[PDB]
Amino acid sequence: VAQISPQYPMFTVPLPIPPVKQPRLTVTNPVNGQEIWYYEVEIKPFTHQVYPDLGSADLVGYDGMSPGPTFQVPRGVETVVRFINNAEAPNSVHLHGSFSRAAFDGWAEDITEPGSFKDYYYPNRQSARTLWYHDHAMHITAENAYRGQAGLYMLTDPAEDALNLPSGYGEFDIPMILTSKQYTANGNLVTTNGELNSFWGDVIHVNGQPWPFKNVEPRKYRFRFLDAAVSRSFGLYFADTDAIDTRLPFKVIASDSGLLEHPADTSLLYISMAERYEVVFDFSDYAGKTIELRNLGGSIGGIGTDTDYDNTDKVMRFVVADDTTQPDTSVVPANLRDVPFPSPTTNTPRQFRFGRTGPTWTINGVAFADVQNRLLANVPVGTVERWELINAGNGATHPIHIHLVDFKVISRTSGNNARTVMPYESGLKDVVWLGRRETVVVEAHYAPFPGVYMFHCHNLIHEDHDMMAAFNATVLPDYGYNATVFVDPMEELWQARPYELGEFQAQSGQFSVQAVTERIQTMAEYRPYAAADE
Ligand SMILES: *[C@@H]1O[C@H](CO)[C@@H](O[C@@H]2O[C@H](CO)[C@@H](O[C@@H]3O[C@H](CO)[C@@H](O)[C@H](O)[C@@H]3O)[C@H](O)[C@H]2NC(C)=O)[C@H](O)[C@H]1NC(C)=O
Ligand SMILES: *[C@@H]1O[C@H](CO)[C@@H](O[C@@H]2O[C@H](CO)[C@@H](O[C@@H]3O[C@H](CO)[C@@H](O)[C@H](O)[C@@H]3O)[C@H](O)[C@H]2NC(C)=O)[C@H](O)[C@H]1NC(C)=O
Ligand SMILES: [Cu+2]
Ligand SMILES: [Cu+2]
Ligand SMILES: [Cu+2]
Ligand SMILES: [Cu+2]
Ligand SMILES: [K+]
Ligand code: NA
Repeated sequence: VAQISPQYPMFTVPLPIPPVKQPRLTVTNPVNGQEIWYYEVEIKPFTHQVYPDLGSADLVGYDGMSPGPTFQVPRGVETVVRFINNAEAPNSVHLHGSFSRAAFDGWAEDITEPGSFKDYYYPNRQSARTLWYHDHAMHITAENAYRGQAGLYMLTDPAEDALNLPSGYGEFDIPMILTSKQYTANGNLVTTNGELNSFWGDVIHVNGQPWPFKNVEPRKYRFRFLDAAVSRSFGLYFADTDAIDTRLPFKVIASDSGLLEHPADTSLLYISMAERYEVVFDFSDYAGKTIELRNLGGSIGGIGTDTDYDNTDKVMRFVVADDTTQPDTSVVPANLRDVPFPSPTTNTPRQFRFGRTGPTWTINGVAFADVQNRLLANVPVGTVERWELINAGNGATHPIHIHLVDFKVISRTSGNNARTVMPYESGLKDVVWLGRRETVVVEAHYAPFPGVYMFHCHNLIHEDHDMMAAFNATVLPDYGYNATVFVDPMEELWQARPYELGEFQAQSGQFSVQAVTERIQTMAEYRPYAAADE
């Protein structure tokens, strides 16, 4: 249907690459003698000139940019991030893909008010993967994410680096953060506020830029796809502009939780909100050609319900040079890793129905606001469970996300006989797309940390109104590991604290080296991640 947003100069602006975020300090952990990397991120308003001949757009971002800066963290290095609210509305930061403790996970009620900060303590122990950090504040997640609060967080491993995949952040390893928004006649954003169905957007962005281009050499690139959109799901394919409907082969090498067992040879990649897939595309057969990254129409080929607009079939263009300036020393091995699948279970699956209760998006008829009814499962730590995730309806779709865990996709059924499990769903995931009339069974090890955690649809409009619930990963009273201060996301020890902007700017008072060192060393003495030690 007709584009609503003003006409944009398609494929004229280079793909931006978010800068790498550097830590301010390293603090010695008195428990293990190891360095903890400490970072400061300032959430603040800013403007950006999106449309060259109109006015600017009003954004609110991590470090006053969108996307937020990219984290690059080696496995085995703990991190503390001080997220400072210098904005207009509350925030709650979630590191999506991290088995963080409950009070460091972005629980939707665990908010930071403007004029406060919160210290988040992250483990960085899981398999190498593409994580992302984003806002999660109750009922305002869609607008906070839409206006800029999302960024990438790469967890690295020298063992994965030994596979010799295309490498170098911004060189041959390229972030591909997808969003879908709508602009006013004078080039500002159309707010998501008021939307209760879905906010599709008619302008496709990569790394915050509408319909960009990038100059590439005729060789292999690693692309890290993230769907950070409010409500748009995608069916991605590549085509030569000389044959714009002919899909070009590529390889999927990783899903939400890390590498697949083997690369999946693919010409069409379904990707829904909060999913990450890493692709290697080989431009060597396309020297001197322009390759367009495109998006399926027909509501993602009948899997979705999304509205399609005049230019939502287009993502970006790659302009391929005639030769390389350096040899392509990269490869995609046929064997990537032994995926650490959970033990199979015989426990009858738990059922969760994603639908509506009057106008509200619900789980088993419950809204997250309903404190009394929203705790839908008690799961003893160490248990494996199958969850049967049911979309009975034809009128919407739901990418379901479970915090804490990685899971195996066991099965997909479709009431439209449309598809089953996709080859790139063969590994470990933390989001799974329930297309029209789809039921998916997932299998997860509820481990290794006890606490109250969220699960929800990741369509941010559904999520806010109000399709989210909780589970409790439970332990007995003789379980140790300081569990009594780590199970409750609202535990007073880990709450947000007020700050004065002068002290932040001067790096004085509670931002002094001495004050930060004492705070982080005190936090480290509680040993939040010890139950994951190997
Ligand atoms: C989620 O699960 C955790 C358990 O993994 C629940 O925490 C446990 O709650 C019980 C009952 O409140 C606590 O036992 C109580 O201890 C107090 C203090 O000694 C005592 O006065 C009571 O008679 C009772 O024995 C237990 O200590 C606590 N465990 C931990 C590790 O903190 C938690 O309540 C569940 N959360 C929700 C929201 O249901
Ligand atoms: C659970 O969390 C508590 C509280 O953070 C941990 O207890 C703390 O353990 C630290 C060691 O990191 C104790 O510090 C000690 O200070 C004394 C001097 O006062 C010094 O001689 C020792 O060498 C050490 O530095 C700290 O006092 C202690 N605090 C309390 C209130 O007990 C505890 O280890 C954690 N337990 C687990 C199972 O994680
Ligand atoms: Cu998320
Ligand atoms: Cu998450
Ligand atoms: Cu949904
Ligand atoms: Cu969540
Ligand atoms: K140090
Ligand atoms: Na595979």
